[PDB]
Amino acid sequence: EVRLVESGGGLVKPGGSLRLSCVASGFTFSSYEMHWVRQAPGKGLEWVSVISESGATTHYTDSVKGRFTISRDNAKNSLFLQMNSLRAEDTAVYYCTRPQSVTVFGVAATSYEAFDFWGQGLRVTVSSASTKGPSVFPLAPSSKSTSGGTAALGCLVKDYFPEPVTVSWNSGALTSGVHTFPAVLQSSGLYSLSSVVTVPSSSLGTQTYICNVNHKPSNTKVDKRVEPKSC
Amino acid sequence: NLCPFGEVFNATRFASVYAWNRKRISNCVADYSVLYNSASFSTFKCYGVSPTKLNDLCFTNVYADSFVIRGDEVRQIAPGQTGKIADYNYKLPDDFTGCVIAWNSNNLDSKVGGNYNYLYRLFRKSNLKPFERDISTEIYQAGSTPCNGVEGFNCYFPLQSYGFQPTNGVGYQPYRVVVLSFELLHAPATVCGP
Amino acid sequence: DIVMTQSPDTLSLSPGETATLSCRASQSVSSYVAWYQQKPEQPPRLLIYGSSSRATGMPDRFSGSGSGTDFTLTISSLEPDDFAVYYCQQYTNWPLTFGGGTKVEIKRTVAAPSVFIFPPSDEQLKSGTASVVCLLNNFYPREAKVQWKVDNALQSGNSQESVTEQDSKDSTYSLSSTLTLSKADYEKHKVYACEVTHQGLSSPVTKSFNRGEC
Ligand SMILES: C[As](C)(=O)[O-]
Ligand SMILES: C[As](C)(=O)[O-]
Ligand SMILES: C[As](C)(=O)[O-]
Repeated sequence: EVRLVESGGGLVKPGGSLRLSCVASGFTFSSYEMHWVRQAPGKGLEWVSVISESGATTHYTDSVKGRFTISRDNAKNSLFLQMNSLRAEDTAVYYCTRPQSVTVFGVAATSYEAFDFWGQGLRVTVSSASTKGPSVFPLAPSSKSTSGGTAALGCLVKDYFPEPVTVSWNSGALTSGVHTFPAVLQSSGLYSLSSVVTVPSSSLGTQTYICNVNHKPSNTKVDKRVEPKSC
Repeated sequence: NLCPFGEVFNATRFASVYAWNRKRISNCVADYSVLYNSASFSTFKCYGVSPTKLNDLCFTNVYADSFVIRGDEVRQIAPGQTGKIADYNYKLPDDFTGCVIAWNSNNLDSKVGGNYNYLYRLFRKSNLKPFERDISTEIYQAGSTPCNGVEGFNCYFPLQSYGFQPTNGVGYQPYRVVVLSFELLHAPATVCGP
Repeated sequence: DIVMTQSPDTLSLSPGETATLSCRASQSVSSYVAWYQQKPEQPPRLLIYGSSSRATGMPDRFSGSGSGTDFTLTISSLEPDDFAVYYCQQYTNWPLTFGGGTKVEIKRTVAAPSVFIFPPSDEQLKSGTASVVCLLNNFYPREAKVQWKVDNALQSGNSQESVTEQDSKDSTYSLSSTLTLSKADYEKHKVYACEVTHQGLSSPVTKSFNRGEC
């Protein structure tokens, strides 16, 4: 089966460098020109680079020309993107992409139409910030977090890097009515999110509510109890 | 006294590599920074000269050779290279003093159904001398037979066409090439910068 | 560079209906246009190439048409799987360019949000910052305005919004808005309110609290 296993992404500071690798399998790698495409967070797709079957011809988008170098080792079924003097706007998910061959029979020149296979993607984060665990604060239920007999409570996961964190309630026991919001990038370079849940107000006194937050990139596991507040 | 460079680079049609064009540049001043500060070029190697120095150096006459090849062949436009293009179509001398400029031209030279107007030479009895232009259309004799002006078994028409299509792989896409040659004879120099 | 403009940004439809997604090029690209589907946390999947040719294994309810500068993707008889983001791409002019994308969302009736507000915790206050959180629960459509008021002064520039994706059961959205201040700035003021406007509400809904009483 056609497969493109990617590796070599992660965290870098502005002006740093990375080398993305993509090992192909399940097809004749040396017969395909290959591409790199990228997708910034919350944005659309941007084409980055192309290399011919032999590797003699390379082409780049203008915003990366002179900084990025695409290459390939056909003996090792490998494609590489070397990224130098990285910038904040280079932050994205990077895909190695195989275009669809339409070369008919035995004509010398190859022909391609669109991208028929994509790797799973490598996250590349270019930021001045450094890896940091999160602070966990309660979003306490009160009369101001009620709509009738509906109470809302939660917890706020602030100032962590990089993405992501995982949030559960009562150790996976409570999942109904739970909303965990996508993280937002604060102006300081660190991330913030909040997880909320609606319950019956009458259950606040009897039912206990604890939120469990896990940040693997920094090995952090925090449990925070959320208790009602007079308001 | 501007030098005709937009003539060479922004020409509507380019020459086939076997019949490569040569424009002499003489008696004018030329800014080379309006060229070597463009990110539009995919290849810009220089030999025997610092590109930056070109604005303050001055030469006798300058030659601008231009043609079209496919991407994978651009590496052959260099001193001491071998291959079909470097041997049968356009050869640089090993002492070459100048610059080789090349950029993808798929949007100009590719045509739906194939642009066959661009040709290269597949066969030749001998290698080209440097800066030689062979436009012979007589038939190649790959065997022992006399072809009598018609093609048959081991009697090949020596020129062949690129099939430049918009969907060709980038290595088979048309590339426009310009080669600037700088010579300093004992005659007076007439091409300098500011 | 050829710009590929997709329109509109969002179509709201129900299963069984027909989705018509438009893509327009800033100059002619002949028939060299493709259409991809993307689902969250997955690479795009090729649906159509050559403007009208289906990729191997595409259902026949996906169809493509157009040429020159005008291109259309038609999804007949929408299935629950077809609600995703769709991109057009031209693939012969360098640089290869994609459209901005069009989201096909599930249609439902207008629903007003439930509004809640949370004051900053005391542990966060002892750390020198203060986050006031406004929550809008289970509304539709996505368009919603949250306006922070501090002592009746309209705040802008110190708040951030985050909206969930369409809920799998009721097809509603949820939104959170965080107002972040320093401790000192937080203690300079008394009343903190978030005022919510949404087409499902007759008039703006304000939820407020007094600092120190909470
Ligand atoms: C007029 As011509 C030699 O550039 O085809
Ligand atoms: C490739 As499909 C849209 O039928 O899952
Ligand atoms: C422009 As959109 C809402 O399809 O990312």
